[PDB]
Amino acid sequence: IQKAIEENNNFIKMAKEKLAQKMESNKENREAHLAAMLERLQEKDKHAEEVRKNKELKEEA
Amino acid sequence: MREIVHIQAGQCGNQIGAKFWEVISDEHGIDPTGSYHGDSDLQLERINVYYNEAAGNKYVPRAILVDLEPGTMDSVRSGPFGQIFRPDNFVFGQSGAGNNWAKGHYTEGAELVDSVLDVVRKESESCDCLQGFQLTHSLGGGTGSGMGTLLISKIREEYPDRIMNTFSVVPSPKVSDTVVEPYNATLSVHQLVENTDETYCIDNEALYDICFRTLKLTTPTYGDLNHLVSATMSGVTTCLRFPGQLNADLRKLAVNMVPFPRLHFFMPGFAPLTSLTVPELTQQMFDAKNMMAACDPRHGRYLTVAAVFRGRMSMKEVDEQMLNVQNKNSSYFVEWIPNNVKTAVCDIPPRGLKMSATFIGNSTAIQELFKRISEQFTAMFRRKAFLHWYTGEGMDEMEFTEAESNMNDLVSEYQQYQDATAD
Amino acid sequence: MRECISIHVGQAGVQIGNACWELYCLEHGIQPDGQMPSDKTIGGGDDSFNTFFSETGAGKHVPRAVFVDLEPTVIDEVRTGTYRQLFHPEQLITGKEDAANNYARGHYTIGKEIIDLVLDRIRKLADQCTGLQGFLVFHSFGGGTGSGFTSLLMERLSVDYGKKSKLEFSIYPAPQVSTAVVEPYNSILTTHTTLEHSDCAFMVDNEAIYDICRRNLDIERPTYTNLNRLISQIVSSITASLRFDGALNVDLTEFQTNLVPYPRIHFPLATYAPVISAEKAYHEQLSVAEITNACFEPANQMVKCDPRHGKYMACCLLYRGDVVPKDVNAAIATIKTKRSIQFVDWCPTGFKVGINYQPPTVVPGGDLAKVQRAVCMLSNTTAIAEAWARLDHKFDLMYAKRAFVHWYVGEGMEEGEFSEAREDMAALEKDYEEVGVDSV
Ligand SMILES: Nc1nc2c(ncn2[C@@H]2O[C@H](COP(=O)(O)OP(=O)(O)OP(=O)(O)O)[C@@H](O)[C@H]2O)c(=O)[nH]1
Ligand SMILES: Nc1nc2c(ncn2[C@@H]2O[C@H](COP(=O)(O)OP(=O)(O)OP(=O)(O)O)[C@@H](O)[C@H]2O)c(=O)[nH]1
Ligand SMILES: COc1cccc(-c2cc(NCc3ccc4[nH]ccc4c3)nc(N)n2)c1
Ligand SMILES: [Ca+2]
Ligand SMILES: [Ca+2]
Ligand SMILES: [Cl-]
Ligand SMILES: [Mg+2]
Ligand SMILES: [Mg+2]
Repeated sequence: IQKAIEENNNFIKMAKEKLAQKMESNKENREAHLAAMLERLQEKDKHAEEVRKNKELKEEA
Repeated sequence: MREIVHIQAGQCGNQIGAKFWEVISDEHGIDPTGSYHGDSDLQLERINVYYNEAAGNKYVPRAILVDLEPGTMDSVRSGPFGQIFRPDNFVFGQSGAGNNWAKGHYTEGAELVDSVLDVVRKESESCDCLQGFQLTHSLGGGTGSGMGTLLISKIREEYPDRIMNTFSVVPSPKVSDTVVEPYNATLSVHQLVENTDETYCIDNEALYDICFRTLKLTTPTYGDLNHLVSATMSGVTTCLRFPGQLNADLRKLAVNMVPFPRLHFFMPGFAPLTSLTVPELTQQMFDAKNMMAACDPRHGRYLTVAAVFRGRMSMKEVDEQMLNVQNKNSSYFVEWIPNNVKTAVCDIPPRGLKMSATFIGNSTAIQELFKRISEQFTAMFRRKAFLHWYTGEGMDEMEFTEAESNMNDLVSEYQQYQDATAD
Repeated sequence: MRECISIHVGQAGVQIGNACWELYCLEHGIQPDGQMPSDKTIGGGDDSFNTFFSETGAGKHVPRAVFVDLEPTVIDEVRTGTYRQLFHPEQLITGKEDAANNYARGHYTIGKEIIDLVLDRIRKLADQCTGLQGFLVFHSFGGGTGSGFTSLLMERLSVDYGKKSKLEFSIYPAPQVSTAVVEPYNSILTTHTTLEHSDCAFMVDNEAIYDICRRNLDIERPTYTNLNRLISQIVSSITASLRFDGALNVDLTEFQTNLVPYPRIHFPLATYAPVISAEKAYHEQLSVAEITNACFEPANQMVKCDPRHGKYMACCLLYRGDVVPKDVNAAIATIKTKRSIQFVDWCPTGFKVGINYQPPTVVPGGDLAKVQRAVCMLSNTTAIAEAWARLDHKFDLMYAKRAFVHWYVGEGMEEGEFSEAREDMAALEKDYEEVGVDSV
């Protein structure tokens, strides 16, 4: 009976951990995807501010 | 509860957008004043998708009207259904863009974009559960092309987890004399390859060939071309606007149609094209002559396809005929995506047609269109023609090279999956 | 005592639950308002039907069920439909945006926001039970919610209710009604994730149900209402042992002992008869022998596969209605002498039989004829692996090109979960092959 309790508890333990593991890795992965998406768009805005600044130097000619 | 926010930018964008709202307003029973005068409650079950319900049982399009020239803003305001749009949702500049992508994307459009995002933001906050955005615009001009892609990038910034789709009118010499359209189109595609989930390629070359050859209309006008566009856009949006037994939202439809993120450029199709039996409609809707993109589907392979039928017909016969076309044309469907053809049926047909069919195809033959644009592009870029218009706004010339290479990459990617095999 | 909690997940689960509980109410004489005039024990009792229904002091009989979906349109039809009064509002749970046929959204992105609420509402039902037996989970393989959220729920139920039993009713995708290219992906992902958490799963192939409706009911193009009403009959026959009692009634658990030799081999094949239209049924009453023979015609199976080209590990017959053992034993004898029924060498060839005397009921205005006797056969045959094989093949075709995989990766999943799940299916297909080999 002690063994039976031991197995039921371990099955619950392994399940609780593996689930928590999966849904921490998934949170990390989705955040890393959107973080890269925004950083790409923010890098676009730099090139946009640079294009505006390059027009401003030649109109001073 | 699944609201869509509509945006129309530029000359072309605002006209085909008006046609869209005219057609679906009639289908939903909405008059130019916003009052419902319908016979069936099915018109209203999904009215919220495109309309806000205001005080007084008035329905107001969830649309914003944008342009860098004020001319079109009055034209829209005076046409049929002019006063039903929210007046403060009209956003204007003074100068214009003169068919220059740089002006719409970097200088003049950037000046006005923030005020546009303000009206977008206030419309979205009043949505019970926003599903995404749709944009109507051309790629050959300056405002719809340049500023349209800029607006998409800014919306993708604030709403990165919402679907962004576009109805993009592709330029053609057969309809426009302006010469720098290949530049604007290539620059627009470079943005659309990255920042859209679905792009319906409405090709003016195909619309002309249809109006001239099939419809027998010598000297076609923009009104003739857009009448085809409104019929297509109405058919494409029928899946969301009417309560079929399809419980699909923009994301679910994109998930079923886009096997790879960059290959989201669709060939629209419509049938019949005249001014009919289910087998004839199905055979016509898969014909190259009925496609809104100047491409032959028999020159490529289908990654995914969606057929929408409208009218009262035998659902058994539709299933049999759809299976017939697949069986008899199995060579033109990739074998590594099983059951890649979807079918929807709406009991409600469009105005003045007992039966119609709308076709949405993700075919590798779309490369023919991009190759055409790439050819016109390189013909000039290797000659450095008219570059002063763009470098005068701050652009470097490799930015043209990057966009060109990205489109040639897109074409080659379509070719890779066209040549791919299962075993 | 020995209560069962039904959980209906996603569109398929909810709509099938609608048909099942509608049928239960008719079989037990429960009205749409929850009143049951024949129950004289007000507000409680230990009757057999109390395993699926609780009682209120006002005399209402409330299903021990929870309906869950990540979008509200389907459960909204329940909240305003004929049986709205049956369920307490807290039993109907809805999100606002669905899983868009994406397992990741149902398991991770969107499921994450509502899982705790669901478990708390399920806990409120369990606390009302004196001797809870287990759970009945209804869901589809193809839907993003039916696959992803169900997996999350099953994982969380194993934690909150240890090894308390959990049974599945799973909708296997069929192209005739499956409107989603990615349903093979979701199917393998969810089968892999729930395998360790399910004690017994009854798979229903929509193509099989589709053909049965077309062939035996002469419905040119069946609808989900046609399919579900038929599915309810199979579900009712399986659960009739728990809701009714008698001297020949065998508990489903006793059948389950025979049907699961190995924990992984817990997918019984269900066959049902008779499915007959009222036009045919007139002046043609079927005998015990006739319906029993139908149980071995593959055209009546819930899953398309060939038992003739596999081996049996168990054969259970659940009769309901006007049936007595004598006629059953006679029919079984004739069938044994005429049909291809080969058992594995390591299990006995006998047939376990149970009988319910309460006759079958049909929904008003349906297509099924009311019959005096019916039977559902539950068999553990290796042939069921054919369903895994077809599904795994479609998975391999798309995954070799990583088609549509970006939709899952975008929601936080890793390619490794795909290959991990596919490998589990490869082992499962190999396990079925192993069990069928002869000993040495
Ligand atoms: N079918 C159709 N095409 C149109 C219509 N109006 C403009 N176009 C297309 O629009 C393209 C040129 O772009 P513009 O009309 O200038 O629109 P835009 O992008 O806003 O450019 P600007 O406003 O001038 O800066 C051409 O290729 C035309 O074919 C129309 O009413 N119908
Ligand atoms: N038998 C049966 N199957 C159904 C029914 N409704 C949907 N399905 C199946 O479900 C799949 C489509 O996915 P859904 O059920 O809509 O997905 P969901 O579980 O509601 O969750 P989502 O992905 O958010 O839509 C298809 O394979 C259908 O065969 C039904 O009423 N009866
Ligand atoms: C750009 O804004 C919008 C607005 C409204 C609708 C759409 C739209 C429609 C559509 N219609 C046919 C279709 C395709 C896949 C399907 N899967 C199951 C049924 C089914 C039906 N397909 C897509 N992809 N988008 C896009
Ligand atoms: Ca013209
Ligand atoms: Ca009682
Ligand atoms: Cl998204
Ligand atoms: Mg203009
Ligand atoms: Mg759903």
